[PDB]
Amino acid sequence: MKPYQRQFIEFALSKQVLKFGEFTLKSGRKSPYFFNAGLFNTGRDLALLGRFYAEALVDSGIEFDLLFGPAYKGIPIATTTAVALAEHHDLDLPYCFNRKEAGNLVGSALQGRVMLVDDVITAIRESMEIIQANGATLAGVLISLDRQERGRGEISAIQEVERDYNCKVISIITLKDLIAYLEEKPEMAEHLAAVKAYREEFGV
Amino acid sequence: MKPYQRQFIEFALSKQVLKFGEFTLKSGRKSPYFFNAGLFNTGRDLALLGRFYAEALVDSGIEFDLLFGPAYKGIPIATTTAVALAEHHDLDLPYCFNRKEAGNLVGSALQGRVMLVDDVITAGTAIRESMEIIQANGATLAGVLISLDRQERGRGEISAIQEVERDYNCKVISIITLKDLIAYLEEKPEMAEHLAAVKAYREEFGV
Repeated sequence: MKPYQRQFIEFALSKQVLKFGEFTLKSGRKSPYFFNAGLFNTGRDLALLGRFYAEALVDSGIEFDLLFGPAYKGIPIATTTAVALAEHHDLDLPYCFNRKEAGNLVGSALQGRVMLVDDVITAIRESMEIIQANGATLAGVLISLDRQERGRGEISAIQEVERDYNCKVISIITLKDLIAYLEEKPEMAEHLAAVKAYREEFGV
Repeated sequence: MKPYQRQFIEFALSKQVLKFGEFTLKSGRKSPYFFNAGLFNTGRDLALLGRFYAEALVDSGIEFDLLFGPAYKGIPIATTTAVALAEHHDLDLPYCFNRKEAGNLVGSALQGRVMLVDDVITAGTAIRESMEIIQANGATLAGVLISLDRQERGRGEISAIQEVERDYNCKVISIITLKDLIAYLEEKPEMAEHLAAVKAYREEFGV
């Protein structure tokens, strides 16, 4: 994997954003790992989070004119990603985010090719409606982890977003990266087996 | 003024946040200048803005445990200020913000001495909302930090910042004040007409 992907995994583990064990997802599915970015809740966590998103954006090669953060979780993420692009990649991007009621936008004018940044896709439909109503284009959606598993139907929730809004979704890391990481850790052999078994049953 | 205050004024001028001209405020007053912090609307703007807030906070000497940003405009301000404190001041601070309606909170637990950060303020429903949340959670308000204190009368005899302070016995600090804008305009011949207009406005409305 790329260095920023390895570092993001280690960062998430250290803050217990990423945890391996026996969990139940929103759906009710039994899952061998959990990812919850809410525990990125200090200035240092925010600083690093923005650098990871910024590195994933530059790595993707996608062209975009504006960074959009969905209310509410997307607002700090877009802010720190925009800072990191300016400080560490010499890229000065307009940013924008929505209010859930009234206009309904904060930041730069919503125009051009829009990169949406958010924590996960299991807020997004609401922000997509705003981007379309303003006549802007979707350059992409960047989230932290692509779990690469079926949603309620046969395709993943990410694939459903891609289909419904004709946009590419990219991620900082994927389930494949988690598995590659766990292969290097002998003490995590038990978790690796459980993750591979989960992928066999629910993976796409 | 301190160097970071002069640099903040230069920054606001460069991004058209600070404009000298003819304007009408929300109160109908006719002002010789306007300050619209919403025009700090790019990543580089956000990066620098956080660094100026962080410098004003450290320079204040006020001790605090958590940064709170009121929804919505305070959320990016608290975020970039927290980033700047961690990256440029070796200070790793919890942050928190509210959701406007179902208080409903995002981030670290709301407790300890809270520094509220926003772009501007005024005694009213918005600020009273943030303060009730802070007190409801059993936290202490260490202060409020804003970008510019216009130092002009509200509808009473005190300024909007004094209203917030005197009505709620809290400390408000600012990156710059009207006094600093006047000091910046001095001995710049190309701004002489604006200096006189600002000074005239202050004589009429300044507190």
